[PDB]
Amino acid sequence: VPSLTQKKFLCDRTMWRIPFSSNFMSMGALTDLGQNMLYANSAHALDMT
Amino acid sequence: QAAPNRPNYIGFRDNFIGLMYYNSTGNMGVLAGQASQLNAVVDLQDRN
Amino acid sequence: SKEIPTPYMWSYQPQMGLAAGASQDYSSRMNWLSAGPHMIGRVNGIRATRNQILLEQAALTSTPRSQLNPPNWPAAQVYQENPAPTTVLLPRDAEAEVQMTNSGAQLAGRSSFTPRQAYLTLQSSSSQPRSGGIGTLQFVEEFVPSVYFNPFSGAPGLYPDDFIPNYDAVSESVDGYD
Repeated sequence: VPSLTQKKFLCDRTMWRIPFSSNFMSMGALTDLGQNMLYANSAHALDMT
Repeated sequence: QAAPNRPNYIGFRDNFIGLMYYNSTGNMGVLAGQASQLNAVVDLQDRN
Repeated sequence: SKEIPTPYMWSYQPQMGLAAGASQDYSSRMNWLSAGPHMIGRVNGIRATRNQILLEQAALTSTPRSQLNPPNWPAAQVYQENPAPTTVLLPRDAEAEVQMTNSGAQLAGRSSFTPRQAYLTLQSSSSQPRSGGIGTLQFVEEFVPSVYFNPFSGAPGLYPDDFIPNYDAVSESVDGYD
């Protein structure tokens, strides 16, 4: 029978992570980006969809 | 025709995730010195 | 009223370069009600050191102005882009080409016909420098966290009135239609 594939992925028992580091990499507990003045010495609103 | 009931293993809950009413501003704990109106646990209502 | 006050952070609008709104430090603050007068005497003082740091880094980084969030930064205090004179090496001798093409039959599918070649160094920056609005790398330089060493203690007039987000400094009025 002519067939079309179907793909799905499971990541159960885990939580998606998007680290604040500029390179997305664990360079330390205190992220570099989350410590620059721009996000530290200036309030910022945030919107996510 | 009969069959067999399913199987529910009701049991206590892993790590006791519950018996202790953990983070909840309405029912908090205390670890303060006896002679001190203070506390040592504030437990805001967002922490798992 | 108070005195070691908790600095008023400045918000940004990635839109028009001028800043937007302002508010006391909404989040970053300790919770000392579980403390006694041995570290509630040190949190008070760590915050004072924070205030002094903010003052110094404000008077050392900012460019002294007369209105907290100016409605239109003048064209001399906004970081301008000064690129380098672009130099194009004009890749041919126009006279030489035109001459030979007219002469002989060269249809010409450095140069061999003539060893002449000249750059055309141009100007690269702009005609009229930018005027209104500063970039992010200037926001974190101009609007350092502002410390308000006393609350709204005065007549309506004297009151940092560039803090309320809904201010139209052009007309000294709160906008509407909301």
